[PDB]
Amino acid sequence: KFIFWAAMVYATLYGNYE
Amino acid sequence: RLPPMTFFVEQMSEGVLKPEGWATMETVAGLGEEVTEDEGAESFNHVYYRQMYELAVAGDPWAQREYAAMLRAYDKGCESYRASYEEADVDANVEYGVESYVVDPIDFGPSFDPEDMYSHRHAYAEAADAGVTVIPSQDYYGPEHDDPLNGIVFQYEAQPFSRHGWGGVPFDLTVCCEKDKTSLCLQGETHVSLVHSVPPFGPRHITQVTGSWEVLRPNIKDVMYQLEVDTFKDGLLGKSDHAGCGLMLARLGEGGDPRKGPTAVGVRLQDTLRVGPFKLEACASKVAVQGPTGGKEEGWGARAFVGYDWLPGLGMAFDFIQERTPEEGGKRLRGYGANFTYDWEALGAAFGMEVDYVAASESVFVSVNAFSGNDYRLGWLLLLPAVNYFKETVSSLWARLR
Amino acid sequence: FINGNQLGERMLFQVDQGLNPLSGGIYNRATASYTKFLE
Amino acid sequence: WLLPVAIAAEVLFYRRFLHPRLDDNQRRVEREEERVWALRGQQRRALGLHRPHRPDKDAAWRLEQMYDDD
Amino acid sequence: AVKVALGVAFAFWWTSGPGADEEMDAKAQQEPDRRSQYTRHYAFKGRGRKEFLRSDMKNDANELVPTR
Ligand SMILES: [Mg+2]
Repeated sequence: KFIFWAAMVYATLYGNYE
Repeated sequence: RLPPMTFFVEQMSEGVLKPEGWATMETVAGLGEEVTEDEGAESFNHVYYRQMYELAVAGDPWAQREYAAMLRAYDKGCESYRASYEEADVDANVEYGVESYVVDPIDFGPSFDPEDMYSHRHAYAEAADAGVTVIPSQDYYGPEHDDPLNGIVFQYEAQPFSRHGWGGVPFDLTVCCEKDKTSLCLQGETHVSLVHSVPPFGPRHITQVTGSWEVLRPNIKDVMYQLEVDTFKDGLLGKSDHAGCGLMLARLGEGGDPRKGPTAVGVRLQDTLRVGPFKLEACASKVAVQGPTGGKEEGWGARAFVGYDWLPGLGMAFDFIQERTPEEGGKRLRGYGANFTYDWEALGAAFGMEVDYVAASESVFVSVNAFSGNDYRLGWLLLLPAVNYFKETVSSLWARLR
Repeated sequence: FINGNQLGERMLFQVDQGLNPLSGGIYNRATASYTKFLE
Repeated sequence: WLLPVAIAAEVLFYRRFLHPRLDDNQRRVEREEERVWALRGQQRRALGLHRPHRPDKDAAWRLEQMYDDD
Repeated sequence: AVKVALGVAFAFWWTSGPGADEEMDAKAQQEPDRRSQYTRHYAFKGRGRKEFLRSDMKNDANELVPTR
């Protein structure tokens, strides 16, 4: 919905750095 | 037996957060000479000295100079500070004799008691410092002829894995304990902060782990565990944009065992943004709690604050919950609210106005408070309730004379 | 407090007297306590 | 019945045991204060200076209610 | 004397508005109270637990000192 996929958009793009 | 899911939704959506950082030893940062405060400089120094230590161990005379100079300032500051401890101890042994210094007793407010009947129990010698702090914890209704305080809250705070004041892992812990022969209350909370990068070595990238536990015997006979992992970074959409994500797990362990019981899983996001003259701070969350026997229950929550340049004194906030109980196709239960505040000064007084809207029951709540530290001109409105009391007195005095 | 560990003595006295001939009664309630911290 | 005997015993216990003890402790406190001001005058007599100019008794009990440092 | 007479005289006219009891029913019909300030608290006993709000957390500074 909104706070499952976009709650993993931030998780994936935080994993994209570290 | 688990708390309602609105409790978790309120707990996971409470604004834009900011984690715990490194604290610096002031005599070795800015070697000898006095300093000032700035977050980026201290964060730079902490990672800079670990880097120079690694390069100095590898060889590299330019790093060895910097690390040796830091070591010199470190030794000088440490010896100065122990000299200050010796001077303070000698001054205390001069000012009092072999006597000690005694704290103030706690003030509990007025009572129908002589108010020094038990004040001699809270005046004690200091001990000065051991690392932890204690406060007493008080209940709402105490016993009649005694002091109301029953429990003790302990607080500890440290930074364990540092090399010479260049710390690693900020850490703190808080435990409330109330023990008697009938009941037992034991609450606890711990936070651990982990720093991955600071500028100019990267962007500011910090994660934080929180754990908490709840024991309350013999009322509940189950214990409560919560764990939160949440990560923040400054950026991701533009320069200096404070974004963060996080997850939360919770359980009600049956008999104390953390392997059995109902569970709660939740995730959250935060962000800030600046478009036009509008600056907004928003956060949102979704919780997927398990019921006692019913199964999945899910909820959505969101908060927003809209800062505004022009009219820089109007505060306005918006809040939303959505509830999804079983039979989800026709039980979507929404709720949203608005809040406005403003602030004036007139007639030698400071006025503040707050307007609140709940939007399910269409009610507007207005609340104005004033404060006049100059005169009693603000009391002219006091004639409003004084008339009606008279109209409720004579009408009583008529009916009491019939 | 001699380096902690207090020494000395302490005495407390309290008297409560009812003055109403009103719903409460005529009473007199007295308490005395005595503590000695001896080496 | 015995209650007036209790009242008379409480008044007698106060007037014969509690009042002189508090009076003696207070008198020791003013003698200690006079020792303080005698030492201050002796210190300023050790130099070639003037007298310390203590305040009067009204100021003494009023400052006893309204100190900032001890 | 004049002021405390004129203020009460205006209060008599302004307080004598029509109806005067339907608004009592409107105010008391919302027996749910005004919404109260949120704090983080424990689930079992409701004692407050500490918060990390950025507008408060950005003012905080700590340091490290040697122990005795
Ligand atoms: Mg407690």
